[PDB]
Amino acid sequence: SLALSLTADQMVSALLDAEPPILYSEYDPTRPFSEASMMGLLTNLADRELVHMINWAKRVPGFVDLTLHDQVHLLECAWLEILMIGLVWRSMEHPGKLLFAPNLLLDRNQGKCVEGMVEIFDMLLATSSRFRMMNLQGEEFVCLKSIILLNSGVYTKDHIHRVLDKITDTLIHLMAKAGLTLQQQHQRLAQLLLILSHIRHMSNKGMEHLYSMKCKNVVPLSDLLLEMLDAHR
Amino acid sequence: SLALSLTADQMVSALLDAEPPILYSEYDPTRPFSEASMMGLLTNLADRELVHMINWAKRVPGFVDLTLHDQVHLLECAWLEILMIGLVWRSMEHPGKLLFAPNLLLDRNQGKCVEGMVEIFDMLLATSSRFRMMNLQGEEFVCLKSIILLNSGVYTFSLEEKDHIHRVLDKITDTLIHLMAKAGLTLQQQHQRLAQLLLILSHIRHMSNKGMEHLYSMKCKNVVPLSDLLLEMLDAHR
Amino acid sequence: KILHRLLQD
Amino acid sequence: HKILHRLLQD
Ligand SMILES: COC(=O)CC1CCC(=C(c2ccc(O)cc2)c2ccc(O)cc2)CC1
Ligand SMILES: COC(=O)CC1CCC(=C(c2ccc(O)cc2)c2ccc(O)cc2)CC1
Repeated sequence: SLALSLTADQMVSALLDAEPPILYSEYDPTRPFSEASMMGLLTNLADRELVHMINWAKRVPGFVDLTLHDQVHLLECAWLEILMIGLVWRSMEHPGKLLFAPNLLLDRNQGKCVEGMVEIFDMLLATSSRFRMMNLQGEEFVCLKSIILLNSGVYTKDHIHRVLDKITDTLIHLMAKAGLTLQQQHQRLAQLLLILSHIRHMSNKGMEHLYSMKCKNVVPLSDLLLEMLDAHR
Repeated sequence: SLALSLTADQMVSALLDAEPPILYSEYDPTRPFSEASMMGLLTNLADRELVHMINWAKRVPGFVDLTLHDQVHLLECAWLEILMIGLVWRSMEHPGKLLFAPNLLLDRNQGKCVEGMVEIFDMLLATSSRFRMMNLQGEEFVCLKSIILLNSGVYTFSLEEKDHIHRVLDKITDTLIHLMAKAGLTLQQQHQRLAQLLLILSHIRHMSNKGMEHLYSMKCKNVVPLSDLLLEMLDAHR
Repeated sequence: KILHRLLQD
Repeated sequence: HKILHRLLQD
């Protein structure tokens, strides 16, 4: 596997260069405020984002080395986590706001349209605020997102764990360059990875709410999104 | 706070001494297992474990410093996580089996009694096998379990009570590294092992959520009597 | 709130 | 099969 020969800087540059673009939402409406309208915009945005994620995943060092079916499993398992940490990352420089798209900036009041959305919004905003106070860097973000991809579905494998250790080495290397002490390095590393437990929690809770939407047949989600959904049951 | 002034070794001994006992289950090997009896045994067991967990949480450094309302929140949030990591810890030296109790040793074949249970069981088994391969130490386990208690519900609360929790969490991280350094691990090995342990917590969270929604479903399916304490813990996740 | 009671004492 | 299958090898 080529991914293990990579240096820390080679790992960073590979992840940064593989970053998906920031997509736009459908322009105009009435500035949502209906259950079908908002969930429609989010579903449309997420569906287009998934296409870029799949190509982003293929560029994550070590992901190509896995079996196709193993690639499917990891993506099916982590896709909402990856979407959320991206949303949370974009929403960093916008306190109290969730930047789904540059033309779609939401607060918790706009989540009252959908039942259970305010709860998830508050958790997402809390994560973004956590990222902000930690002053999360982009180099750290792309490592966290790659970790989510490889880790979330590994227990549902020697190669993956080897790559996971590689990303850990990269994270430490990033913090060492930032002038962090040895104590500050393992502390920040722990702080970052503990947030992943919450991203998992938000994804699980957020997933369930996508189920009830599918059963209510309120929003026409794509067949791709439906297949990513069925895999979690 | 006293927790912030605790040394690494003082932290370990404190967590070790606060360890809850391994409770036995009501189990009759003679009696035939049904998809309501076996769930009843686990429910009866978990309910009694909850009482020890609550008193265990009191002895976790920094936990008593928190407001009573936040103590409730943290436990309501992580109770199944803590039960599961305990279960996984006990089941480490029993490959392909889950030690719910010293007299209750289950495998995947007997998890088929309940629907959806076999997926949870396989995830628990995998987590146990993961701990076994890592050769997880008791001193590391009690650190991880205490991390779950403090971390799992910290982002679902100008209280400023969150800062104290993060300060304690950092102290526990210092403790883990101190343990690995004493085990002869190199600096790279320390950070790697630390990362490996904390990533497992993400999976334990996943198992808890999946386990929680399966507890909430059979609550509506009156086949199993959930205890009054357990019902209130379930209501918290809504 | 049973959890609340047991936490007090 | 899956749409995800197609998109992973394109
Ligand atoms: C009950 O309401 C909630 O849970 C809100 C929750 C918000 C986040 C989320 C989604 C989402 C929404 C609809 C879908 O079909 C697919 C993905 C999302 C969308 C874009 C993005 O970049 C990241 C995530 C899921 C929904
Ligand atoms: C539906 O099938 C399942 O998901 C199985 C799952 C197994 C583990 C679990 C439980 C559990 C089971 C029933 C309850 O009412 C409370 C706790 C548990 C019990 C004790 C313990 O020390 C750790 C965990 C939850 C159930």
